[PDB]
Amino acid sequence: AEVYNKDGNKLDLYGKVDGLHYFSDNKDVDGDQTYMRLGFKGETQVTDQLTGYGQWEYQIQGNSAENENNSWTRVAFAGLKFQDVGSFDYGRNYGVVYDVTSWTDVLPEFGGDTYGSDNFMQQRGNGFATYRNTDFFGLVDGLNFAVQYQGKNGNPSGEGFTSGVTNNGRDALRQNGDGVGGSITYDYEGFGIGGAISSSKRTDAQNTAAYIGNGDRAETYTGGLKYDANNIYLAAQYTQTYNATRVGSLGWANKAQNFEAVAQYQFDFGLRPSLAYLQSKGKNLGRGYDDEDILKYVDVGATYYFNKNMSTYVDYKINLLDDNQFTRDAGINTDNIVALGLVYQF
Repeated sequence: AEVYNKDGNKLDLYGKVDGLHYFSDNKDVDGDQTYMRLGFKGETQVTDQLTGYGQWEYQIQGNSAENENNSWTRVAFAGLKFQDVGSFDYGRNYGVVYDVTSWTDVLPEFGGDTYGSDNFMQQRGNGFATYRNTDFFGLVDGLNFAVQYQGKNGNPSGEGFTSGVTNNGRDALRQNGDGVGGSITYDYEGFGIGGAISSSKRTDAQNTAAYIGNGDRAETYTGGLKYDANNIYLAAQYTQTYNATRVGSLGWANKAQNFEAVAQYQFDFGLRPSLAYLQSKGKNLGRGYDDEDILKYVDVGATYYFNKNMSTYVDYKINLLDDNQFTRDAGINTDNIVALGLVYQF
């Protein structure tokens, strides 16, 4: 909702409450999953060509008792945009690989989980410096590219570490050395085609015997396709990764091949059914694991839109992973899940 628009400054205050419940034989995901998100997007006109902006988004879980608080910052960044040249922003933001993979992250509840948060340059993460050029100086409609740098996020401070520390340090599964990446997308009418590449130094804390997938750098290569017209949405992405994909709590995959596909239709009366397939196939994993499925599921669901502010959905994760030693060791969910959600948003 735009709550302020005066003398060239605009402020949009937005959010949602998702009354949400999971049904699953897996009791670690089963039960109340209610949550809310809040955010703001602000923009200020500096000149006719130059605009400054900032965005912040926060998630607060609504499913805990009052003696605890489970909340986090999704994004927080400030930036400058110049008409027909580009933009730059810095902060917690999305990695440029997400420019392509976001195209299949459109499912009612699940999806978008061949990668995670704080996972090199694949999704949300800290310390992104992002440069973007839209429409190639305004001379090629629909063609966009981006180049991104990520600074090191290392070991926690004040915990007795003698190397690799940063002020905002964290556990090794969520660390990263310096990284660089890029994306190109082209959209003509309904069609879209895109590609992205990322390369991040891996830290010493990540390259210990306690984690599978030791390596100097984490690399990702992504291609994507999209069709979005005539009430039909189709998209697919394929990603090859090296020492970049987490294998639950075990560490990372030496190599992984990720694939996601989605098909959706929008009825006039407000119903939007969705069908999707995701898989992540790991190779040469180490410790005798060899080749294993990290993720494999079919997602069938539907959303009903009452209007732009109220909707309800059901999403059914038909989980094709089988319960074995590998998935047990990594703590990967192999059970089906049904989600039922009712969402108010502004």
